[PDB]
Amino acid sequence: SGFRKMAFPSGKVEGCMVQVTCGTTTLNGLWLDDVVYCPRHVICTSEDMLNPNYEDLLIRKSNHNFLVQAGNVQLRVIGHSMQNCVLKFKVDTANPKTPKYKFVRIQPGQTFSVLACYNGSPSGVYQCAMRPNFTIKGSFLNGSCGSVGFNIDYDCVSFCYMHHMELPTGVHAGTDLEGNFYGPFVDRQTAQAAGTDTTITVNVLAWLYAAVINGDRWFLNRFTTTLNDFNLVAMKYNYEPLTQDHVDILGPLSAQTGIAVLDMCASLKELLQNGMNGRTILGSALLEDEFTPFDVVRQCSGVTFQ
Amino acid sequence: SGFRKMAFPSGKVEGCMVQVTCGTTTLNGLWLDDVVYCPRHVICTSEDMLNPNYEDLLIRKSNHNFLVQAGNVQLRVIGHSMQNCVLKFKVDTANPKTPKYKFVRIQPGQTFSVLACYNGSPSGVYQCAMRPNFTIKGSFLNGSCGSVGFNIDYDCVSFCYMHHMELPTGVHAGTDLEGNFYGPFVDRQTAQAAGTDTTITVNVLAWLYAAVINGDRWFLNRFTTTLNDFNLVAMKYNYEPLTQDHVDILGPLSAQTGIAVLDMCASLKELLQNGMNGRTILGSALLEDEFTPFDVVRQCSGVTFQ
Repeated sequence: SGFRKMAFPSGKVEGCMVQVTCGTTTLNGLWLDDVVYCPRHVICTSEDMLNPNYEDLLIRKSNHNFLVQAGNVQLRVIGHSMQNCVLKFKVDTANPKTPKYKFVRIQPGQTFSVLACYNGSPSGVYQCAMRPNFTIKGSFLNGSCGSVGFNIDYDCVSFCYMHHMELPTGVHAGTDLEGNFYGPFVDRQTAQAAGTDTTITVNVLAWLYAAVINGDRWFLNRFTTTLNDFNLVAMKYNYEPLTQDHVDILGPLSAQTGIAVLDMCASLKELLQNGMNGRTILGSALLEDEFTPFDVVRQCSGVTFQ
Repeated sequence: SGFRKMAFPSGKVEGCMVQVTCGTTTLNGLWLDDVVYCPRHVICTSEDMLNPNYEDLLIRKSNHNFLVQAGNVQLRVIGHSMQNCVLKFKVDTANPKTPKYKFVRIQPGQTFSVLACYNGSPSGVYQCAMRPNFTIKGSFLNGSCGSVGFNIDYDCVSFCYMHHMELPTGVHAGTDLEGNFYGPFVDRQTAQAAGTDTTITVNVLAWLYAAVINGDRWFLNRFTTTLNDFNLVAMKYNYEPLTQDHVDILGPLSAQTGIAVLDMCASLKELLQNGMNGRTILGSALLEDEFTPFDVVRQCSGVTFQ
């Protein structure tokens, strides 16, 4: 038993991290088959990022201006192209560590693991969520750009995130592996508005179910509610609205615990209106929204990968 | 910027996890050079666990009574031996994936990454602390035994923990890689008492320094205290005593932030008696004690490994 914020094992991703250098700028790239992917602002100086013309900056660059290093190995660059906000390098050698992989654009509220990297070398792994306003609250210092987020299904790595930007507010923004930003952000050093950040309601409910499975039950109440009644409360507390698709996803947890989804919504409603009275749930004094219903099921059945 | 509970990259350890079966009981083992390590209770049935005589139970067994699977390949056991509470299996093949490694017995309050495993396959990775009462609060379902905890220093994996036991209270207990239990626990399915758990004070202070570095400063004040009066308040709230060794450890964080250790303790003293109201620190409503001072420095300067 017990419940932890768990990341996927990162071995398959470590073998794809490389260092990309262009002039004075070095950041992380992703080496799969014979292509290397990296944020396009590798071609920028600090002064360029205030207002970069990426097409005009890239035209000054040839294949040999890009230094791609995998461990101690130099890769030979034999072609380059810009796809949205990522650069793709055709190299001499296919990565022999290439796992089975897919590229995926995830939805707000989904979770993924982040392998934070500096100079092509892994530093740490953690789990996090795509917020409803398409930012993530990560841990990224200077040089972490090009670090990637992923999920794993058995033997297949689903890449869903490449880090590009810290916003002046301190939250983080990036792209999918086709180089399209999540959200309205651009790769430019300017003030950029993220939306109001709301709480991922279906995830909070999944974690309440996890709590009941682990013996933590003080918040279960004598009330029920309706979807429309709950959503009126949800809107007041900046919770995302709950839909029947969400109720359906929670089905298996409902069946295991014997607690109907609308009954657990009434417990959540009462927690939103009355607070937690200084009490804790699964060791947390706040309502946690970084576990998907799938995350909760995985942890409570012990699903592996290798 | 940003601050997260990061685990070490787990690739070096994933390549050492095997599956060990003995009759009806399967758990995880660690394959280093030509040896597989695993908990000795793999030779127990559920009934045996109530009162095992391990020497007698092991004598009933021979080198071929053991069943070691690595991925799909079967390993050939040519020998076995019992070192304290671990079994040492001599196999035919040295693990070609053996990393540079060390066995280490850690101290209470130190932290490590756990690779949670089932049937020899990694499921997830998370960071945790050895509590002052020598338990850990992990996420361990049936079959996770033999999962290991580790740290990484550049290129050398320091193995410090192997999971053995879930206590009746739902916390976890295990050994070092020589098979000596942390704490007063034994590999027998009985009621077992763990000490009163205290909060790791030096870690809470480290995390407050992390919060300042990251722009969260509201809890600061121009009060003070000496070491001796802080400790009067410290327990009274079940906090571990602070020693000069601890003040010395926090020196570099003190120098980076311009906040004297004793002044940070005076901020903690104030926090313990009035709470945090509805206010948070680094997104948390409680005081966090699973970051060591070394953890904070690692994350804030971006130390890599590869």
